Amino acid sequence: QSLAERVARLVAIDPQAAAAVPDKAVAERATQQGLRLAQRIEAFLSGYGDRPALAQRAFEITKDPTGRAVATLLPKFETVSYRELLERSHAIASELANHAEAPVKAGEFIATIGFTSTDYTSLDIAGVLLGLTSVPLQTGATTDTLKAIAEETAPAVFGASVEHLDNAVTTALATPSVRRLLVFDYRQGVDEDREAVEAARSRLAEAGSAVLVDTLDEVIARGRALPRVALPPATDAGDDSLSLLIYTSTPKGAMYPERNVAQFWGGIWHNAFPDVPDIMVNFMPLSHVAGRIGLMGTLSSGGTTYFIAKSDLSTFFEDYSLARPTKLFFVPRICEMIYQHYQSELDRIGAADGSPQAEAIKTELREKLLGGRVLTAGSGSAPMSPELTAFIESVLQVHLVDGYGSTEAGPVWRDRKLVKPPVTEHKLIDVPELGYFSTDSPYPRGELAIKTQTILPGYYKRPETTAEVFDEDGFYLTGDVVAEVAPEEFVYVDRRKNVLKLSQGEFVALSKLEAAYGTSPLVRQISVYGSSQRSYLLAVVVPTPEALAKYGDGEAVKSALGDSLQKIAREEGLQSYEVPRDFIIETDPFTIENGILSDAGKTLRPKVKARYGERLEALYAQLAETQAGELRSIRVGAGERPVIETVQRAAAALLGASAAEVDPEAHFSDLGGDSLSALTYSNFLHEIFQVEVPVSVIVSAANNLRSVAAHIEKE
Ligand SMILES: Nc1ncnc2c1ncn2[C@@H]1O[C@H](COP(=O)(O)O)[C@@H](O)[C@H]1O
Repeated sequence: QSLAERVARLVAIDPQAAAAVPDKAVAERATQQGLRLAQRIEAFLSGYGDRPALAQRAFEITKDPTGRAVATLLPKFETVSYRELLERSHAIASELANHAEAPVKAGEFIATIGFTSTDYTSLDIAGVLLGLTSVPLQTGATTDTLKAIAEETAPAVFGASVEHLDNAVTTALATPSVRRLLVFDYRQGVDEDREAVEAARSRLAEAGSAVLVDTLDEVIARGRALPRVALPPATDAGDDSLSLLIYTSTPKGAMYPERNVAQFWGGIWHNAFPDVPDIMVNFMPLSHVAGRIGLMGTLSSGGTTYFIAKSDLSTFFEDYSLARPTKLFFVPRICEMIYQHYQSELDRIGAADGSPQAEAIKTELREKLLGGRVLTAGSGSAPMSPELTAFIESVLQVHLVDGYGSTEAGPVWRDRKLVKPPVTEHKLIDVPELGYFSTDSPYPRGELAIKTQTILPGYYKRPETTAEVFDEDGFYLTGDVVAEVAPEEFVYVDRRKNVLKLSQGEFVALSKLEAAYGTSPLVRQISVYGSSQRSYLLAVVVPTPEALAKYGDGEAVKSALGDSLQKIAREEGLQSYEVPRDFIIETDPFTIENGILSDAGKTLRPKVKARYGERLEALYAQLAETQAGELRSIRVGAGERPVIETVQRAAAALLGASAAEVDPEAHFSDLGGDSLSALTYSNFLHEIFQVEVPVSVIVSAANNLRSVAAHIEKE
């Protein structure tokens, strides 16, 4: 049933939903021609002033009976109003501009490590009100890459949530431009939080740093009693002032000028995925554009965002079931987690996939776990297997809009269809080297190139890298191979990076195989791997906890996995060479913490390579190396052993048989051996015994391994 209808029905029943319906008078004021970014924000936030804007889990400070005070979360959320959000943002800008010994002025850089929360959001806004350039850093970046980014940007202020404070300190000690360290998501009364700050200031004192440390609490309490800074900020370049850098990947900073940041705030990104009330959960760091799109789309539509309680997603279902969102934004790995929930719940009940009992599990997901108020849903940032899409769609009972886009280009398509605006022109470029051409069947393929109104001005302090991503006609080269399936309708194949050429000249799209194989019930996470010297694929598989218990982590989980991936291969119409033949089994999941997952939740190929690459190569190497060691052992001992043993071992080794299935009565034909492999075998035998053995003596169904051993001995 239609969206207008489902909304109308919700807003009759649900006063919370009714109060969150967008107000057009506010949107017209905030979006009018000429208004600078900071003024656009001020208009949304004052215009919706009384409404609930943001929500965090309520808590109480408990004592252990250790004695220590700690924050104990409650099954309840608490809201900060749009007006309260605006005040505290202004209190931050005011205190930062007016500081007595280390003030900050428009144009200066601020860097931040944090998750996503009320404080982080209010610091983002403070930055725009001050005209700062903000550089939000990846929560799982190593300290080395944090220092490298702090080097390029030279920030004057460094902000960090309590839990990243230690890595912030390390980075600030290596970064002479940093004058202040601000500490946020800080809770007065919590002993962990107080001792983190005291450790930060001892560490800085001990190294003799003059870097000042303050919590955001205190910054705001000071700012509150100060006059507001004047809008818009006195930057150098109006709408082209550099407002944000988003780091992408080696890390490059994509420049977001004020006019492109403004698109998050009620501009072109609301097309990315009637007057719908926006109530959303946010699980995505502000380090990544997906965090922003939800967060600012909802701020700018007068809705409410509910922040997930813990960085590590361990409170996911509880928060969704309390917050009961109207809009869902997913990424594949989140849909996979949902699918993994359904599937382990399916084992535990002992029900099959098509059944009423399984449909109740879905119903539970839809009504309880996800809150039962879902009106729309979208996904993006990585490719979704069609099976998973249909699963999510059946659970939610809405269409899952697919949005393709990038940090660089902004939103590019929505359910295959170019989003115009901002896209003005496009084309496909052939990629001969990866075997992709506009003449291909059944569809034209190649690299998508675009001209778009939201294209980045460039990468920060990287003019050469900036020139690499445009072709001679000024089209942006997405790096992404696509398939045109109808006029101006595209489907994603893969990044150019992710396409591998196997040694027999077949081309694989690696990220597409991971999406496909991620709906194996045995698979928790998968990374597929290739080498151009090899004719088959490997994979790094984290099996599910259930698979581990049932099969272990040795040959039996590999063999089970194999069957499972074969079955997807056949069902999806993939080739035999697209199925991995062996595995590295990992019992410890890829995480953001580990460096294997990005802040968006994507599996990072080069981080898999750096960790597992050696073990994977050694696994490619060992197959032929064992066989070669055996052939050499047999060559070396043959002038002193029963000719029949030689014949058997040679046959076993060459074809891939266990000694068990090599009987002296077996036919070379039985053990997998065509007449091409019989010539290799004849040559081997000729080399060690000095006697001629025709390929007739091996392939003839008259003969068997005694027959062969017989022939040789008669000479
Ligand atoms: N909806 C989507 N489907 C498939 N791949 C996607 C989608 N959105 C983004 N991507 C991939 O993610 C990249 C964006 O990377 P980033 O710059 O980190 O956001 C794109 O260039 C694609 O390779």
